Amino acid sequence: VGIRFCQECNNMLYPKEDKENRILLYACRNCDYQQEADNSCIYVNKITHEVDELTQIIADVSQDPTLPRTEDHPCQKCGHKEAVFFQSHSARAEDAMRLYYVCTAPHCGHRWTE
Amino acid sequence: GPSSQNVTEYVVRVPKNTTKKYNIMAFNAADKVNFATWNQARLERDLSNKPEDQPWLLRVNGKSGRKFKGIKKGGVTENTSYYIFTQCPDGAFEAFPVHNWYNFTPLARHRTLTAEEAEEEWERRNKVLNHFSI
Amino acid sequence: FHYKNVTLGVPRLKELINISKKPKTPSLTVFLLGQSARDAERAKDILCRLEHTTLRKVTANTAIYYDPNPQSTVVAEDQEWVNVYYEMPDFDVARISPWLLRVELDRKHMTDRKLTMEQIAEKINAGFGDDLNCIFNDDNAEKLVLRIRIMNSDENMDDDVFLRCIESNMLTDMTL
Amino acid sequence: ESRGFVENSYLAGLTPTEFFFHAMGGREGLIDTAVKTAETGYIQRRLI
Amino acid sequence: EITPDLWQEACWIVISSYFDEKGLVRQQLDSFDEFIQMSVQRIVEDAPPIDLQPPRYLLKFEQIYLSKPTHWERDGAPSPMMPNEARLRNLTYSAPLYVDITKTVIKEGEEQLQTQHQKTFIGKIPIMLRSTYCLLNGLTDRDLCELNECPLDPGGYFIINGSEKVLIAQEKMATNTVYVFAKKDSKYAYTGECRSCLENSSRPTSTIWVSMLARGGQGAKKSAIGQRIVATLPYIKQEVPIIIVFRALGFVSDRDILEHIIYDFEDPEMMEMVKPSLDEAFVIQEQNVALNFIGSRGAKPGVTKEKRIKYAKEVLQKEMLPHVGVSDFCETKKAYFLGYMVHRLLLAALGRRELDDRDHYGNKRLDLAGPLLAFLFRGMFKNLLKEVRIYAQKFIDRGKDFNLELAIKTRIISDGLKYSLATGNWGDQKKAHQARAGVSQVLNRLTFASTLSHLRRLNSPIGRDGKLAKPRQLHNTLWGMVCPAETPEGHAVGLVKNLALMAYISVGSQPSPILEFLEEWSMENLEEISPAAIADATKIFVNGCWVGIHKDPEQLMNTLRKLRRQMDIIVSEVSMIRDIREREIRIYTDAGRICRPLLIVEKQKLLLKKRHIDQLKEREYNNYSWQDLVASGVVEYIDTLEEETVMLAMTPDDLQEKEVAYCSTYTHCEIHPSMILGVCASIIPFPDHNQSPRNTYQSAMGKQAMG
Amino acid sequence: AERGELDLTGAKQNTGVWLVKVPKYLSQQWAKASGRGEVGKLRIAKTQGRTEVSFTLNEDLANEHPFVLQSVGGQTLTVFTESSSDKLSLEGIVVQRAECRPA
Ligand SMILES: [Zn+2]
Ligand SMILES: [Zn+2]
Repeated sequence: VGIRFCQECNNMLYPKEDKENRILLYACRNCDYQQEADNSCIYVNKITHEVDELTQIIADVSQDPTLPRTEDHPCQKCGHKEAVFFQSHSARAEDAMRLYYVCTAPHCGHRWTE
Repeated sequence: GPSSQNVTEYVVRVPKNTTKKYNIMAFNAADKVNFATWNQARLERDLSNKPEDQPWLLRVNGKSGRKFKGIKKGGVTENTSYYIFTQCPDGAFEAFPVHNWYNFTPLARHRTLTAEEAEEEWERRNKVLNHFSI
Repeated sequence: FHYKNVTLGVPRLKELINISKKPKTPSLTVFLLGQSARDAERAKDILCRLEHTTLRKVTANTAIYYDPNPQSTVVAEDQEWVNVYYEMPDFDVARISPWLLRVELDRKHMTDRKLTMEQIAEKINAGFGDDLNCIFNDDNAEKLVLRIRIMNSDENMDDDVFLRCIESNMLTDMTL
Repeated sequence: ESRGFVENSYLAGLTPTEFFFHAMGGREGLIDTAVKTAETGYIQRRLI
Repeated sequence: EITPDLWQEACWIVISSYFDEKGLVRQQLDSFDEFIQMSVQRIVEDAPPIDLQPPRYLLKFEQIYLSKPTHWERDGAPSPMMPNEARLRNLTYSAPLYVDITKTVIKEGEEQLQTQHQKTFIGKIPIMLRSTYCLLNGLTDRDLCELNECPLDPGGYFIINGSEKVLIAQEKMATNTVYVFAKKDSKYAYTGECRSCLENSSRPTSTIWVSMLARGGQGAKKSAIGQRIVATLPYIKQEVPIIIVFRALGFVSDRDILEHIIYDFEDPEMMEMVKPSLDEAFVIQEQNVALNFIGSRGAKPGVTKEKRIKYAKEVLQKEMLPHVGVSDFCETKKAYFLGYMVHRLLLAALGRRELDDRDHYGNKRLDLAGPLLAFLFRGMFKNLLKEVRIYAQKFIDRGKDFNLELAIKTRIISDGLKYSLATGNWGDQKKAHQARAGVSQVLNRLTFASTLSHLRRLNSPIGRDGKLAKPRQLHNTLWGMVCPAETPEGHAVGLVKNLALMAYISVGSQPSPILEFLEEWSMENLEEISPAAIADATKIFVNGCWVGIHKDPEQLMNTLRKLRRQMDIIVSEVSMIRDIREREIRIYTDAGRICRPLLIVEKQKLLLKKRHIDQLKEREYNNYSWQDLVASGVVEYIDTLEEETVMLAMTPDDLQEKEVAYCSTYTHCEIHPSMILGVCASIIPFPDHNQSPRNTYQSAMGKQAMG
Repeated sequence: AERGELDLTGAKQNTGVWLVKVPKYLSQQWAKASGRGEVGKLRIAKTQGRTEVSFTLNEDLANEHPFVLQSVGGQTLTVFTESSSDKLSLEGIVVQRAECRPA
């Protein structure tokens, strides 16, 4: 799923097929450095696009003076009783009125939806 | 250890003259070059530009060794001079001025290519894509 | 601005006064005859049959694997139903082509339109040619998977570029 | 409150964040009248 | 010490301090004093000498002087002209212009003979009334009446052939920033833009796109690889793939290219998108053949090879992103910025950041009299040097000698400015077809409030009949900086606009003293850093140029701010934005941004204690005024961009009380919400009781009332 | 023995050198180096959790500069020379980089 760079000329390693041992070989097209593939899959295309933005929001958003705050929902990892919540603010806005939270305690940065 | 509790004081001199100009030769760490493998080297100003401005050409190991091209940095003493500090047998420090900064990078010897040939290849490949469709 | 989308007022007047071949919002009011005109289920199914459904509206993801033999199955679960296929294997006449395509399906948009894998796999095989092979699961399972292989009768045209070309052609061109 | 519901009247007066919105709505109508007059002076004339 | 519910008389005592010092037409008077103290000295000083040739000669200009406006009588006796005679006798109010020229002859004739002619006459510049260079500067009412002048006249206009001309501020799209749009009609699925200009030194402004082709390209195998990122450089005919123009700067390897464009290699979704960009630039894999590829299609197709490799060298060096650096060195910066321009184009395709807005009023700049006359003075100083050569060569081939007092055609600058101002078309006399019209119209003197409402007027340069509504509708960002009710009807609805009462336009400054502070506050430069220490750092921009990174921004920010609050290193008109999410920091110092003062709020209380009021109602014999109020850190100018990272309260006694409250982190507070109206719309009693279109009619109707 | 021949001795000796950034005004003071070229003395104090280096001007040169140590990681640095006899030599590899800042 990732990418492979040549170890000699630092370029993009293409996948190739050899008719001897039935194993995927990654080859270069400037030099001919070789090696075998460990996962033996090339292409993947996610159309659902249901990526949870809990992996994209940053912990320093709790320094924003223009975001609402809450005393109801406390943090689990530290027990702080003050959070700051917001919406998806991104694409995939068909049914996007969820409410992600971020703890505001210094050096906690814990994030969670509900 | 001495890096923690180590203490000392040494004299610094800045000689108004030197027997040789001092330059910096910089390598990418990512290459992790084993200098021990350098049995010999040749070092000459690059010939594409056909002197003091010339980029360097480094040829490791005489006849059979690696090759790098060194390109001069834009500036070296535009705001602050760079000094080489060396330890002497008397413990005192000696400082040497950096004359220039050259950037050294690795070279790909294998392969040989043509412009007209490459363009011609591109059209045929482009054409093959449009042929035999549906 | 204040009232579907139908143009009124001045721009529809200047669409009728000339004969503009692309009106800005054309429509087509559809009446019904028999039992479909009274019950809601039949009318809904008729609407689903009429409205255009491309294949990418009922897909989840497409993932090109590398199985040189169908008995390897680097995919961690799919040895069961291709082992059901391995009880009687068919179409190994020329060779076995290693490059595979694999579509997951979303059952909300699938069961919304009363479709199944048998008429999709009927359409994407009878209609394209015989250049592919379309195997699929049983409807007992939760996930809907259909594996697609290229035809071996050409290998007896690099098939990675070719198989990605038919992967990005079958997602847009199928008209179910 | 945040998006334009003017809950006062013309006799109780308007708050600032509400007079600005009422100015936006009245502005759109003024633009429409100017554009409409230009359209009128042509379509009808061509038909005659 | 606090101010409880004495507020209604306290807010009107700081507003009085504002207008007693600034006035209502400081907009016009401050951009002129700038154009004539700095922007004119730099133009002649930063001009190439005219070395010319056997012997050869030197000429270079050093210093500029001016004298008070003067009129030459019929028999050649000068005398200072007062602004009144200029109106009666249909004169023109202008001042003569001098310069120092030095001339050295270089013939290596065992002696370098130099000589200079100081205070050489050049031409005459118009003078804006009541400036620092007028005859009415700093006079008292007993003397203003003695010259038959009105003590209430605001000033800020020119007198040209008897008439009274006024310059209209023109709008303009902001420069040196990246904007991402989406043209839904053409081949492109996304587009970026960056108009660059190297610090007021270039007649044109080079613009560069970074496109991306459409997905539904009806084809065979382009179907499989996907869209290819393209670029449309200036001064070339054909589109160019981006990997090619990357290699023309060095960086031939594809591990080094893909670290300027992607800043973290744990992201497979983005790397998949840049993969089909390498496949088409794979066969051309070295520097010199790349320069030939772009060098093959220019304004001149190269017949030989070395000229193309030469031609492609400077166009990629002096026309590509001139705002970053124009020197032939420091080409690692042009690579990072071109990488950031592409890294930002992908984020708009994965749907991780929203597209930019065209009419968002934080992306606009205003051209006052300063940045308008300076643009017109360049094209006429080059035109004056282009014709000292033509007179020197014709006169030195015969080898006689040289004389310069006869080379200078003085009618070039005098009649050049006076023409375009008097007639309006912003161009040249033989160029009455290529110029922008509508500038410099005649002052309106029907009633005294029709005069003030003319010296404060903007103008968006879009067409006057286009039916597109989005450049005409009222935008949310006009709060407090443009009057919402005042606009004319007809065909120019929403195209000309008047600015609010306290709105203040910036004049500009040099970014030198902030850069020298930033480097000593632990900011890593771009060169001496590894591209893997860039994922958790906040890129620091200054004036449009990427100038480093930082690893602890929140302490940098509230250190930059508390310096501006008390005005040590940074002047009060710079704006400093920080967006937490996109993880960067921007700083601006240029001219054209529009500001307005606000009240600074600490934890939940105002910073304006009663001690500031009981000593501000005494300005008459205390010498304590608006300036001593800014320099004490209780008010602050807030730009439009900076106004998106702020939380405002509309009134102290009512919004800053602890309760079950709306917010609790208020950062600023307004002075009085009645300063959001223009000049002609603030004479209406109870304007918050009328229907909205009614307030628009009167503001366009009190301009034609007799008085 | 050739013009384009580079001496590798320093490198092969693994010779180390130190790199220090110095302001021009100080460097202008240094062009007036006292005596043969002496400019002052360097003081180095290391503790269990803190290390301090500074330089003090020669009393003659005067008529404390703390050092900021900078990393040399990410890029290998070595020093190479050109004699007045145009002979070429590699003196060493850079083992330290630093910057002089006022106090
Ligand atoms: Zn390779
Ligand atoms: Zn927490």
